[PDB]
Amino acid sequence: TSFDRPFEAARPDGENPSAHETLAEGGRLRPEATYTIPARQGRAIRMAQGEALMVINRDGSQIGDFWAFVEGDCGEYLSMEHLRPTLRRVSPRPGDVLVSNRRRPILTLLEDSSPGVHDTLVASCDVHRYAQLGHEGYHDNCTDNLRMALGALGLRPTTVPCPLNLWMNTPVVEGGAMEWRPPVSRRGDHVLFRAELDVVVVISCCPMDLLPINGEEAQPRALDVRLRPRP
Amino acid sequence: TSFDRPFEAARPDGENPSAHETLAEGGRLRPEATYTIPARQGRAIRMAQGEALMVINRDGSQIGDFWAFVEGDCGEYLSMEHLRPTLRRVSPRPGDVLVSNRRRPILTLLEDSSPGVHDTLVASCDVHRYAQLGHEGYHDNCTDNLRMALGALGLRPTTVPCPLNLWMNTPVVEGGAMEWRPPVSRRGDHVLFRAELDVVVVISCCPMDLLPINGEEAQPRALDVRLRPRP
Ligand SMILES: [Cl-]
Ligand SMILES: [Cl-]
Ligand SMILES: [Mg+2]
Ligand SMILES: [Mg+2]
Ligand SMILES: [Zn+2]
Ligand SMILES: [Zn+2]
Repeated sequence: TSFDRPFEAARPDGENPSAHETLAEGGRLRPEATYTIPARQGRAIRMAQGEALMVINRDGSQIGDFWAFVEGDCGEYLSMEHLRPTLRRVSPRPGDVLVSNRRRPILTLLEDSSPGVHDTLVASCDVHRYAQLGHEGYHDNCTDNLRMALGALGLRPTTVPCPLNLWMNTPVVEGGAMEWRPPVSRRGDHVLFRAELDVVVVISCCPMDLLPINGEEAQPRALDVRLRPRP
Repeated sequence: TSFDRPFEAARPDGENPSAHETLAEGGRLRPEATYTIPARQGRAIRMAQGEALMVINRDGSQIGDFWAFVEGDCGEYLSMEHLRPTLRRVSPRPGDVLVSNRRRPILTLLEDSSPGVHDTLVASCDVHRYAQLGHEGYHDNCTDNLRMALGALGLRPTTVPCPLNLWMNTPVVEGGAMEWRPPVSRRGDHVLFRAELDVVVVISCCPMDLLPINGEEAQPRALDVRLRPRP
């Protein structure tokens, strides 16, 4: 879309199967069954309050862009800029209550088998990022994956929140620069979240494949999820 | 508003003179004249592409919450989570082009007479923050100031972006904690921004007055602004 036209948080800039495939009807997963979010794509997952969701780094080096919205109101969402002052920390650890843009609990991070490195600072990739990196034509991207995954449940975001970039390792070094590093996750590492409200979670398997880190571009792969019922 | 009702980015939670007073008609300041944004309040300022805006820490210790929106489209705005990966830095320095949520230039930071400490990580204060700190009844807050200042020009935001928290000194220390510190600004310190598009800037003189740092609460004071014409 030409920049003379207004920005539209809900409008995808292109298409992939995220527009039409859902993990299960209504995003309501069967409990204790593993589902796979394909490489380069996003999916939405409904959770009832008290349920838990495992997100598993299936192949070990993949970044997962993670969002959560209140059921019935995409205008209230897990909010990185509210998360940080509430915890007085840049990124969450197991036991931390993660808040919405109303500063109320929306999720609790319960487990993290990795060394605990994640990024809360960086926007989701989008077509403008790929154009800036030299790419010709459409590139799959996390912002479009969010839009499509929500759209497949009949939902439209009114803003694109900052993702929680699961397993992304971009530390801030002395002097204020952000330094690209490879992930420190390993195959099978997981995080576990508990829903503190009824929510819609969205996860995008980031398709970034144009940024050499330590001599090699990322190679987009899938992520696994598994829902645990409320006891 | 009860949390059973949806979040509304444009709806103020209370009132102060920001709802009805503007610095000048339409936010169009007379060039090279100093205007004062009162303590605890916000104001909107229109800028044409190529104009510059000085923001002056009138009394020296005040935090200014700063936003910018594209003229004609509050859905496109100066975006902290896009600013950071574009600069590969946590906070901007003079010479840095600051981008919108479309990753295009919206402002350039031209000058900063302070030591250069600002925060891009923390949400604007809101009624929920003050309730969490123990406050009874309405408290002035930056999120409401944003809403009111835009409303006084006939504008309604569709999301509350993260502010740039001018002169806020909350460094991230080894281990990942954020540490409260007093500002390092001095009386008369300024920043200068150039508009790279026609924009609406909003500045809130943060009314935070309940958080003791180094034994003393902040004491909200005013901020000064001055517009420079396009040469
Ligand atoms: Cl766009
Ligand atoms: Cl609210
Ligand atoms: Mg190679
Ligand atoms: Mg005292
Ligand atoms: Zn991505
Ligand atoms: Zn404030």
